[PDB]
Amino acid sequence: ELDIVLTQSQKFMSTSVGDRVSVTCKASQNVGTNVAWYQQKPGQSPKALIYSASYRYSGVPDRFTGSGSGTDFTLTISNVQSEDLAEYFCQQYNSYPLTFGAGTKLELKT
Amino acid sequence: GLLGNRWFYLVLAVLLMCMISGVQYSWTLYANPVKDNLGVSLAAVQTAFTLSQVIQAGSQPGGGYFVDKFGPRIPLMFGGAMVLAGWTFMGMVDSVPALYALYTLAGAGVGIVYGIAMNTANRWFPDKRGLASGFTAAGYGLGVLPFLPLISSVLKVEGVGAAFMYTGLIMGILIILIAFVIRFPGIVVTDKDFNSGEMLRTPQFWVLWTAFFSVNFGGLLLVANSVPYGRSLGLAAGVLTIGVSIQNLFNGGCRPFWGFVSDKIGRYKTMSVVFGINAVVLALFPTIAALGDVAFIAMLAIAFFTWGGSYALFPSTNSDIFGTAYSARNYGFFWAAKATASIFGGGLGAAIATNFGWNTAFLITAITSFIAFALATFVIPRMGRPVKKMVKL
Amino acid sequence: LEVMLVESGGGLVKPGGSLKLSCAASGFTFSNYAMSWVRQTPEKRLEWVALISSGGYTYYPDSVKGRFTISRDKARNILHLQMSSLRSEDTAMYFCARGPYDFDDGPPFGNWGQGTLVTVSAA
Repeated sequence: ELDIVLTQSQKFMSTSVGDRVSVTCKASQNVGTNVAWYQQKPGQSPKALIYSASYRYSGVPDRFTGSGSGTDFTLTISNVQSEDLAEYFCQQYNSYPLTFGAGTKLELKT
Repeated sequence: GLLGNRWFYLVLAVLLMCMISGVQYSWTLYANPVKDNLGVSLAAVQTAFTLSQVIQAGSQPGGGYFVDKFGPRIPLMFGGAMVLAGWTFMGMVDSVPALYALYTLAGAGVGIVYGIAMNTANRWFPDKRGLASGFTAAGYGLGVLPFLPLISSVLKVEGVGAAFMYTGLIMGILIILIAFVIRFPGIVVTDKDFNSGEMLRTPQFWVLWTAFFSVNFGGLLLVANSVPYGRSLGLAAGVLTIGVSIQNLFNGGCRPFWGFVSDKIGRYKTMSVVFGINAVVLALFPTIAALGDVAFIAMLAIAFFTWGGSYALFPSTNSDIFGTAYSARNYGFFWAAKATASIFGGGLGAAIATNFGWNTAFLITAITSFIAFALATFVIPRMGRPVKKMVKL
Repeated sequence: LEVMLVESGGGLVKPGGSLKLSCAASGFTFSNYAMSWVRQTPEKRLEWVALISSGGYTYYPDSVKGRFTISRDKARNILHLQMSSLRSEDTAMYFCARGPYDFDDGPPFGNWGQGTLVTVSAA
């Protein structure tokens, strides 16, 4: 199809405080390095985490990092904290239409 | 690959250009990390870059003097050592004035090596001066493009000091190793061979100087405003990356083409045609680029193709007009125009755009290109040959 | 200094009708920045709805193109989203976000507002 589709394999991911987690984003088409990562806390609108698939903003903690290119992207949360648990989406802005990921919710293991 | 073949020395000059291109075209990557250790972004790192660009106006003339007198070997060694000692430690300095001093040292070395490569190309190809100058200028334009992602990775992982150190060492060592090899075909002053001071008396020099300065001035704002205008239109990010790559590739590749074109027809006619097309394209750029991604990329390609050719048209013109023997000093005096243009180009493009509109900004760039076109078409051809006044023993 | 985005105009409206969402902006001019409307499905799925650029050029995805119209008021710094021919799929919460700076590289949605809810169903 003409529209690009970003698929996050993990609909649900369970982790513990202090560990390392990685949310993966697989694109149907090559989007280079024009990919962003957003974090949506349950009661608030999404907050921008990663732009250009490798760069975080000022005020974004050093725990979150981004890597990848082409069709494979990864958002790595090292030393996960309690507040880190929220929903993470990947968005490509390489070409129109702009598309979003399915969404990965991070919760503690039951 | 023997010594004495002209193309071997042309390849060596292109290699020197590719080795010194890192100082100018890698600066965007180092600007933010170097700033992070220091104070204000716009002040510290950008003034360091501006000083490194301005110092070339005095660096290249003296290096050209020493090249015309004592050959290119020792001056190229000195320029390579200067690039080494300046660019290597820019990541290990803790004070802003030290950064200024080291960046000026590196920029002066780069200016010297650029002048040396251009003079070697012009001397070894007197019949194809335009083509050799274009190849060397393209090598200076396209030098760092292959290794830009690699140096970005080095900056991301191993740090700023390590990246500066690696790049400075590689550049200095390679330039110095090339310095051992290059040589000139053979001083004999002739009637048409002008001294730098004697050149500074002719009106033709100043007409060409104003044309080159206007071209560089308009080009600074053209590069500064082209891609951000595409972002202001709302084009996709991939389209903007393609546009950046097209800008770089065409600004590089147009130089040997325009050099050959000037060889086939002439310096002044080629300058007039190229600058007129560039002025028209820059005047029509805001309107035509709105038509979409394809129009934006086509306008970028055509505009940069018509803008980049000056760096090949002017060296061959200088060698043809003001003599080959003293040509190295004279082309440094011509390089002073590009050095001077960098004084204002810091935030001038963005200022003009955000203040008076994108259309008026590109109209000003087109007016600069049209000044160059008018000088090339109506002013300079009517003067004829330089007169060589006030000669001294 | 701080960037503020206030969404308003959300409601409970019958399908096939009109609505107008307003986004009050503060701290930046609409000229040198781009603005976008993005809605989130009640199943927490995000769909980019509209994006108006620095110059005023508008982009819509084919799913919601033609029905919706994104515009702006530079004099009062308000981003307007006119909605018409409302469908059952249009039930979502809309947010207005500012895009990249004209001379800067960034994502199309740098800062987000609170968000306003638009529901078009049998209720």
